[PDB]
Amino acid sequence: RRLEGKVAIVTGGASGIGASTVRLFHDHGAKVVIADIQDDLGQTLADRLGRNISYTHCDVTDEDQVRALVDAAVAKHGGVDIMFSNAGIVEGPNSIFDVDKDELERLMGINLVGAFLAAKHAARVMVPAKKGCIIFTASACTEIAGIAGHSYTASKYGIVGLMKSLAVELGSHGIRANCVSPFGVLMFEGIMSKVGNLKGKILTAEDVAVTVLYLASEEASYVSGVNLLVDGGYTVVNPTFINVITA
Amino acid sequence: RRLEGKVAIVTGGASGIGASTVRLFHDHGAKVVIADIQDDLGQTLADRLGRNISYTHCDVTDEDQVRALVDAAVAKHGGVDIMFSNAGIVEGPNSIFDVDKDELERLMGINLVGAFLAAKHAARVMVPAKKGCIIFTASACTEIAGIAGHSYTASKYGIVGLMKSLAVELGSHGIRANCVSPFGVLTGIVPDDEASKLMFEGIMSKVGNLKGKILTAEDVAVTVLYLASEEASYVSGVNLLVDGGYTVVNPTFINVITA
Amino acid sequence: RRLEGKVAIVTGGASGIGASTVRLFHDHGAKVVIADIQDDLGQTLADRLGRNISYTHCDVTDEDQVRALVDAAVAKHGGVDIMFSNAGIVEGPNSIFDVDKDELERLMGINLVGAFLAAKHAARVMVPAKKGCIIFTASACTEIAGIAGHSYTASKYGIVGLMKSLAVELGSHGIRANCVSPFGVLTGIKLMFEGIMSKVGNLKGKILTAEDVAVTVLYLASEEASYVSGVNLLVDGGYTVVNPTFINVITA
Amino acid sequence: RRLEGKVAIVTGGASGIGASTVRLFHDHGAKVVIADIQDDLGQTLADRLGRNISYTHCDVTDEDQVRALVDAAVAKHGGVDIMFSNAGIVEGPNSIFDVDKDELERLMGINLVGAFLAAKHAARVMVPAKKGCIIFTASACTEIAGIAGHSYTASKYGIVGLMKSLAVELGSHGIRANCVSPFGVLMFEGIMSKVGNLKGKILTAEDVAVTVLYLASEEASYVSGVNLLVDGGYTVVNPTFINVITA
Ligand SMILES: NC(=O)c1ccc[n+]([C@@H]2O[C@H](COP(=O)([O-])OP(=O)(O)OC[C@H]3O[C@@H](n4cnc5c(N)ncnc54)[C@H](O)[C@@H]3O)[C@@H](O)[C@H]2O)c1
Ligand SMILES: [Cl-]
Ligand SMILES: [Cl-]
Repeated sequence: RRLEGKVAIVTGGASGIGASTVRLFHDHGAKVVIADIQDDLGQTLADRLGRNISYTHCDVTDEDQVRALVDAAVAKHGGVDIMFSNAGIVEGPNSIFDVDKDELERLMGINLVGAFLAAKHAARVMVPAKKGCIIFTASACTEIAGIAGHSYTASKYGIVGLMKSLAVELGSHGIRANCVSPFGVLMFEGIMSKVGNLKGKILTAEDVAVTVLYLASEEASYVSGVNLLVDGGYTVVNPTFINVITA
Repeated sequence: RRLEGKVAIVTGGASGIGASTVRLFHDHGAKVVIADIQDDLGQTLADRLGRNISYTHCDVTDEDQVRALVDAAVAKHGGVDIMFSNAGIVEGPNSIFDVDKDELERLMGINLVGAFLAAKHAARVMVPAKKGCIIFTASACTEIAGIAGHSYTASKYGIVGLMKSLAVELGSHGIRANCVSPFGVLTGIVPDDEASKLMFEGIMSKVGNLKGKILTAEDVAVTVLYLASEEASYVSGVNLLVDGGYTVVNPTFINVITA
Repeated sequence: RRLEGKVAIVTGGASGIGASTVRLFHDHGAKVVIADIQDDLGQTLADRLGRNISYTHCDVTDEDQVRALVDAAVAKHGGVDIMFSNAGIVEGPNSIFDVDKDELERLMGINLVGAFLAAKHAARVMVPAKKGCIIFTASACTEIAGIAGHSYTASKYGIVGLMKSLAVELGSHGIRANCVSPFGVLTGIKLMFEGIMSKVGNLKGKILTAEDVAVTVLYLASEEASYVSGVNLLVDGGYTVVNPTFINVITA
Repeated sequence: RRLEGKVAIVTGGASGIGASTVRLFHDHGAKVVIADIQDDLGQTLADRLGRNISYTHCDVTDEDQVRALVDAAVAKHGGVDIMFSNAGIVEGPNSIFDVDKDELERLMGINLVGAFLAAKHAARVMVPAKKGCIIFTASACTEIAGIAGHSYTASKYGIVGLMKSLAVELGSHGIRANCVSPFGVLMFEGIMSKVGNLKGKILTAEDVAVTVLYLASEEASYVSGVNLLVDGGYTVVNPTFINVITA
């Protein structure tokens, strides 16, 4: 009901948060182009959900695959309303001595260059429509340390800067750019229930997906430039002091 | 719908943003008690809105009125799910030479002390329930200067500090706390002249970064609905700006070089 | 001697951070008016330091006392170059059920209302001179929760907002306004406290004292920061940038 | 003389802000290794200044040169106290349609990958010394839009993220990590005087160097994790609104 008639591309959408966002976008009447490099998962999901969900293989590090992905969406569906640049790779907390220059440049290619390209070509076709919404997947590590590795946090910080620069530029054309910075997805929930600030609730892929839905829906028509954290308050506190003197 | 069976108290709900949230919360099936000091506006709206909408006069600077507001709401409905601490007064851009120690202490009492009290007694009844959501109305001036007066911006900065410390404290009980920072909504700030309205909105469209839509009270209401909905079940500690990116840009540099 | 010929007023300057900044400003050649309400401590410091240090009793809650403080500094010294609004009262981490409306309004008067007044009358004499620097004492609690109480946290946040609008307004007259946000709970803290320092401080091997915070104010007030305005400069050893819970549960 | 006996490496130190910091570091009694790829400027500068200023050519995108830059510096002077990771390239305000994947990757290598490497090998040799300070040159564009290009802005956000996670990790070894984010230093002064928020004063390289001196001095012994802006308040205001309502 909320996304009726809208066309959304979700890179990295064959699995996890992107797949949860694809299904929820499908439930709200959006035509969704699943983009990923896991072709069996992507094709299986796009067929199971039905006629308005297609799949397109797209390694986001190849600008030509990306340009073609958006161009196939405009030809097939008339245009692109939503670009959910979610394709990335994740590393947990590490040390600066664990950073390998080739691993670093690879992560930067998927995480930062991939977001750059997915934005450029979403912007390429959105600008003439004088409509459009771009949502990147950052990470809660954009507002606190100790929950991701050095290469990962820096790539996600760069997405936030890209998101704000796109919000100002594409704002003149009625186009919004936003981030969602989730906290903990990929025994594991027991560890999450111990570290979360907001106790009781566990963070799931749909939880992040319904937040992307908000940012992409007309309900957030005036939300732009925003890196919306979904962390249950994890990033606003350093409990070390309180633990040493109250526990 | 999204708020069905939930009980929300909305301070400042007799006009503007608070009233738009009352109507929207009402449309989504919540029991809503309008809390305000404009008694004609507040009472008439709650009666016209219907059965699930009550009114309670409450000057938020008076802790006894605030304690009573929540206590009678708990008696009427069993508990409080949502507290939208929205009551406030606004100052436009001014000079530090215009601040009068009384006008400042008055501004602080309504905006910041009211925010503390509305949260204190909302937590009083929410903590035992192990459930609840508290939402404060801050201001876009909490992330940029040049769009509000000194006392007003300082009160809203203090609301943000309060929101984040409540997010940590009440988080142990499954209770969420968040802010909304709107950017110039046509409201009880602006008088009722259609002229005074079209001019406020027209300049807001000029100064706005995101062109092609105007920001209204209902737009802010739908974000409060999001923040209070279970759809934001893991969103806490956040000051969500609704400004179309106004606070992320200083266009002076680019303007000077397009000569 | 970085403050040669400069005249600085330091509210709350009879003790702690304010006293360390008065001494350091004195060492750098500034004429300093100590402003406080601890008259025993306040007068003793201004006399012991020497000829360029006077004292002026001033409750920052009283606009007439503060208006006199600035007017006396102008009378004795020609003008005001630096206003260090340091006067405040402190709360550690607490619960919102511990907040008393009268105690809240008292803290707000000293911490926030006082900062406004010291700025209004510092601006009063700085603007016609088309120069001046106003520095507030905020707190590291302005960037993280859990290291100050609700009332204290909100008052220092309000100082940060006040500082930024003054930075915009007073910038047009060549006047800079900045905050310093120390890690107050850890400043100048026995083997109990030494154990707590190692556990809670992020930058290990070092300790924060009042003298350390004074030199950051010296930096912020000197000409070394001629283009530094609008800044909330933390002196916290990086405490506010990390939530170590996650790695802690998974390293055990 | 605040830096007596301290050893500083300054990448990008043959010109601009890096050269200004080299001279000031020289005046405060530091041994400085000028690191740059402008060999004529860099070698001439290191010779003019004297005994305590040497030169080392170093492309920061080449980890082997960077690993060598630190190792030759430790060999010559005993250790590295200050690492001023200043080497970078600049992009002005532009459009997302102007970003070319190869220019994007080139800028990213110099600005961000250089920052990772320069910190990694400074961290390599600082950690055993249980002392040390790393200072990155970020940018005012990390706190406001409209004053730099998309690729540059994202690279500088990434430096800030790197700095924050390094501040947490290397803090355990008594090592500090901070940024400096200057505004307009790289006809011209009239534009700066009318775009600046703090009127009456103009920002120069000498100004940024003394802020770097502060951050590198022991006067800042408990400052870590900070991105210190030197912008005269430019990033804290959007004056568009007040302009329209004043005349
Ligand atoms: N309208 C804008 O442009 C804008 C922009 C940013 C932030 N805000 C914030 O939105 C908040 C809500 O105000 P609004 O914009 O909806 O205008 P409004 O005047 O229409 O509504 C504010 C309500 O608070 C009530 N109020 C004043 N003092 C009170 C007290 N002691 N106790 C209880 N209620 C009291 C008023 O009666 C009013 O019904 C304000 O706190 C304001 O700071 C507004
Ligand atoms: Cl009324
Ligand atoms: Cl900002």
